[PDB]
Amino acid sequence: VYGGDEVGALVFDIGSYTVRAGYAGEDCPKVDFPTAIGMVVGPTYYIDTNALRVPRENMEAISPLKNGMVEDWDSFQAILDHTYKMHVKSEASLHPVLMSEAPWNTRAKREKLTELMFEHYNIPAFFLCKTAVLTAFANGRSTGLILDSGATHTTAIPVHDGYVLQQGIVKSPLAGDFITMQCRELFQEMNIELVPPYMIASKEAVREGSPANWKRKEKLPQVTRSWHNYMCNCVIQDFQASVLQVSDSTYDEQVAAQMPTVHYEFPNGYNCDFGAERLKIPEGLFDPSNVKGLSGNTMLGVSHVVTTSVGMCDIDIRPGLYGSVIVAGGNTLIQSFTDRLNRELSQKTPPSMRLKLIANNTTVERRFSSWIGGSILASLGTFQQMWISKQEYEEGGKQCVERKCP
Amino acid sequence: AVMTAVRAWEFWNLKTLQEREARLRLEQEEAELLTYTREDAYSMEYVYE
Amino acid sequence: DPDGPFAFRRKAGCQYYAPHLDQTGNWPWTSPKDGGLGDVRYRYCLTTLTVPQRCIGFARRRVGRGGRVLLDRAHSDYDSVFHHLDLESKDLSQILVNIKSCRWRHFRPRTP
Amino acid sequence: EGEVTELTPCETENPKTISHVIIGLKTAKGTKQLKLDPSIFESLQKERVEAGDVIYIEAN
Amino acid sequence: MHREVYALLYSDKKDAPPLLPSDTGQGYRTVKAKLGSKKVRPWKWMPFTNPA
Ligand SMILES: Nc1ncnc2c1ncn2[C@@H]1O[C@H](COP(=O)(O)OP(=O)(O)OP(=O)(O)O)[C@@H](O)[C@H]1O
Ligand SMILES: [Mg+2]
Repeated sequence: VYGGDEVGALVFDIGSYTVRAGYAGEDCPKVDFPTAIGMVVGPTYYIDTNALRVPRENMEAISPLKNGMVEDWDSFQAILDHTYKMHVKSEASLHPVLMSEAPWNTRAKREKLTELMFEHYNIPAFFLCKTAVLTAFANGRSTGLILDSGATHTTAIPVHDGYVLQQGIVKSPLAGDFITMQCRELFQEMNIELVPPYMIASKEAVREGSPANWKRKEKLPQVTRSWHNYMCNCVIQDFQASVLQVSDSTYDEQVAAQMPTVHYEFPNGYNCDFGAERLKIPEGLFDPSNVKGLSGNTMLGVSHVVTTSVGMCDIDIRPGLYGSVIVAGGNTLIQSFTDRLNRELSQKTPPSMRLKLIANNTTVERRFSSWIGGSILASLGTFQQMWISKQEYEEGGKQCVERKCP
Repeated sequence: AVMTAVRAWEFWNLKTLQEREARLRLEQEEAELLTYTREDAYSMEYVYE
Repeated sequence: DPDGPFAFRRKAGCQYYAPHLDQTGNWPWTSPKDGGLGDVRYRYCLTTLTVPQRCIGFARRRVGRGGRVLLDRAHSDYDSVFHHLDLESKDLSQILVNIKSCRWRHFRPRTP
Repeated sequence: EGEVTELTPCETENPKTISHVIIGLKTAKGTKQLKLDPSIFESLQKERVEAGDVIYIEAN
Repeated sequence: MHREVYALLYSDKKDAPPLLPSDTGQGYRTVKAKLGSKKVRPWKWMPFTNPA
């Protein structure tokens, strides 16, 4: 009849790396704060970047999500409260909420999330959609193979007509956390002392490989090992974003050595050229058999995960899956990752089916694709029938989510 | 002095016109159009014969 | 006999869709030259405006959220030629020959 | 030919001295700037050309 | 070269922006009388029944 109607709904996309939130109808999430939160022994919670980055005695770093699913509901309630009060600045009972969920979320966890949103926050309406469906909707595709490489898992999810094909979900543990671990191991092998930026009072410029000439901050309080590890992970993720690059083809030591080096300066002033070692790390996502961890392991490469996920679906839908491959997740922003993936898939895809990777290689379109799709879906006038009303939750009870949200 | 000044000026003018053309190229790299009239949007039907 | 393992056997009260053989299929929002259905709502064609009186190049009319009719525009390497194009050198000559033969659909606005 | 949008003289040092007269012409298609010979200043004032006046200039 | 272009979201990263319609494009002064002659209809934040 007309354009989609905006009912002032909220869109929440709580991932393992950052919590993305905003108002429906916007083209970008208005907030994205780290999912890891500070906890002081309810317990005192420090949730946003401004509070996490300051040292505190006996403050632990924890995350409400585990394997892509919420485990600690207390920290989840804390994060939701912080999001509302600080960023939303609106009453929860006034705005409908649309949240994303993992493709593999359990029934009991969905029921518990619905119970929490309705009993505690007294929200007027609720809906729970899969991350893959929202990612597909953000690209205007009703069907396709979602390829998500976040911090916890690299998963290929086949979507058909806006529905996640749960039987075709293939998940791999190689993700941002694996790359962080590989970078940690590389720094350990090179005897590079990771000094978090919070410990540095002042620093002086030094030559490449020269010992770091830095002054330690005074009166620093004792910090838990979790918070120190979190800060080290943050600096390692900065290194991953700034230095790492995926080889355009199968890794070769000679070709990697021929290409120019990239220079990086650590927070403590230490700097070095990473030579070819910057290319070896991202190759583990594609050829895990060469990873120092376990050469004989059964992990599948991203291209193999893709080909396996499609292979589990009806062959009548495989042309649609190969004809619309959607790449998402922050770990896919690594340089030349999309090009290498496209080359490997074109080499492995059957010639009888057309392969096309959607050109979405930008930070906003890759990280926030689920939120974009959620905002689109919540803004559709036809979607206003899909909302779960409080009256529906009262009559149908906690189980109502099983039938209203497919 | 005129003989030398004429050449110096001719070079200065060549440089100034090259800089002007470069500025025009930079101005043209920027987007040219972002809006169109209401009459074209709703008060007319686009046809082809 | 060789077909027999997978031979086609028509049944009463049934209809069938022939498979794609000449060209591999494609999404509706893709040109028929690329195997697509070429659905006219996704097609970008050369468009001329009343203000300025200059051809803007390839465009498609799309209704916006608030009912605002928007002109989406597609990049083409010959955009400068399309800007110079109106009132119907080698590339320009070929483009002019193609347009004069009406091989290209080029819309112009008119009052209803 | 086009609607005049500017008539700025280009001052210079002689090797006030002008070396060019820039005229900006606007048409429904677009706008163009012409680096005309300075002598055209006499004809501009003779014809009383002003900003917003439609003019045409023959090449020869 | 291509006769026509087809795409869903947009054709290429180099695509020109869409042209949005708007009044006052030629300056506010010329449209002062048109805008001043009328007054806008009132809009409300209102509840609506959805029979679906
Ligand atoms: N430009 C970049 N280059 C390299 N890595 C990046 C870049 N941007 C983000 N990352 C990494 O992407 C990883 C995953 O981030 P993302 O925002 O996609 O996760 P998520 O969807 O919230 O979480 P998950 O899927 O693990 O539940 C992070 O570990 C981050 O370090
Ligand atoms: Mg993710």
